[PDB]
Amino acid sequence: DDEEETYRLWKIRKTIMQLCHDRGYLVTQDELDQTLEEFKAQFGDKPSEGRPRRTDLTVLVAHNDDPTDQMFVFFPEEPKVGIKTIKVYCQRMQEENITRALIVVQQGMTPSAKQSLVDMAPKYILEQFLQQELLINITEHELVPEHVVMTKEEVTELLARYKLRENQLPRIQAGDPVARYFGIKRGQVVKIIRPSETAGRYITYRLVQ
DNA sequence: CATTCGCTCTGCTCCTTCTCCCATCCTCTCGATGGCTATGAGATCAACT
Repeated sequence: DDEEETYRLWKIRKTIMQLCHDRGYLVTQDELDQTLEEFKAQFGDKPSEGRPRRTDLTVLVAHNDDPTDQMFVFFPEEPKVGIKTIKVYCQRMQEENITRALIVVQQGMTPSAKQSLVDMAPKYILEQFLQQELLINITEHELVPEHVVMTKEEVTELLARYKLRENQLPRIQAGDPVARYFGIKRGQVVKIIRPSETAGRYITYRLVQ
């Protein structure tokens, strides 16, 4: 029971570190490859005993390109997170001056909390993940090809090369599992590199909608 | 002043409802559809002078 919850927490942490590394936040190799017994050593083996508390699991990371661009990962203790908890995180983000955070929720989020993530979105970007959808890194699955988020300059070069408008690219939904993983917003473009049985390799581009 | 209570507002199911669609081309035969009589008033303007 605690042997199950500690395994879940470890897997979720591993996936979150992989996600942060793929978003380009500075993540050490040691924490990226931390084993289950090392997790038990650092945080504990009886989360029902409060060892760890899920408040202990919180992560803070900084971007490789700018040490002031920082992101939290929060693991709320309550199963169904309400607006009180979002307000607590908003306060903590305001005082630490952190604009991005991921909120990992065990069972869900209340309608009011969902709307509160929308209504603060320009200044503080809060994202919801279920813990279930973090128990496996979907980008390691064999059906999912390599996704690379493009820079604005690279999109301008793309559109200038093929002489096309953004609306002529094929789309990806902002709610797509992989778009959510990379955290890409409307109007960004993701380069996709996939093998092909007739050319050898093929690149395609999707505009987020 | 820490509840506590009551009241408004989503949003998640489970119906009922309703609207849409159902291979291509070609030949033949057969049935069915298949619509007053007549006398008056009376307005028009084509057309004679």
